[PDB]
Amino acid sequence: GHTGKKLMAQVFFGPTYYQRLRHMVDDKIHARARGPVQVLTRQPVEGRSRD
Amino acid sequence: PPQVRPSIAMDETTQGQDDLTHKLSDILKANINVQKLEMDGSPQHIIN
Amino acid sequence: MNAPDRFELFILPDDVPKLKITPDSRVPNCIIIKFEREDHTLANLLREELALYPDVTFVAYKVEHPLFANFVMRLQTEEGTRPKQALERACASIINKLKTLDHKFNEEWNIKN
RNA sequence: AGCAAUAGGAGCUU
Repeated sequence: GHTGKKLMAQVFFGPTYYQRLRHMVDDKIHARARGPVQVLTRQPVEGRSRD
Repeated sequence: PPQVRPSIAMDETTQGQDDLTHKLSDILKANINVQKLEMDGSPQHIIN
Repeated sequence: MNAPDRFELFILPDDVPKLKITPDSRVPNCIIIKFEREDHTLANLLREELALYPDVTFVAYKVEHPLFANFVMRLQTEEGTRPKQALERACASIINKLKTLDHKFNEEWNIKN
């Protein structure tokens, strides 16, 4: 695509049935600088949803 | 201290004590029941 | 949520120049050009045009990262010639070739009717 | 300027 030159090797090419799995990066990316702590231990809470 | 056994909030107005707190309350009940036997009749099968 | 905008490929900011020239001091009479907001389309055209001149000794380009829309080009020339003048010469030559190509395509299309 | 706990279940990567 960059140069239009033929590729020296031939490429296995055709349609294939692919699936969209439920694991998205935007449902997993999490960062925490400072946030809520636990009442008992005063340590960072557990959970992406809980920060 | 209550730090070791803090209470918590379930739905915005309700609180249950930690296990250690209820255990200490049960111990206090037991203690007072002990102090209700050496003050009156106690036919030796309630003291034990 | 981290995806940049699809129009930053082509819209030039006001604080970002289109073109920036720095010299390569290691070899004589060589310059490094960074083209912002361009891609292989201009780069390959210019590279293969410049590579066929007698006075051009080195010419190359790369796109260091596909997620960023720029390329950098190294161009060296002989003692008398300046790489900048050769760059304008190549640009003008490709422009003239495209004009001739357009004229011939239009005449051919009219004849095909 | 303050967003509960405990459990069970289903999953992710080794």
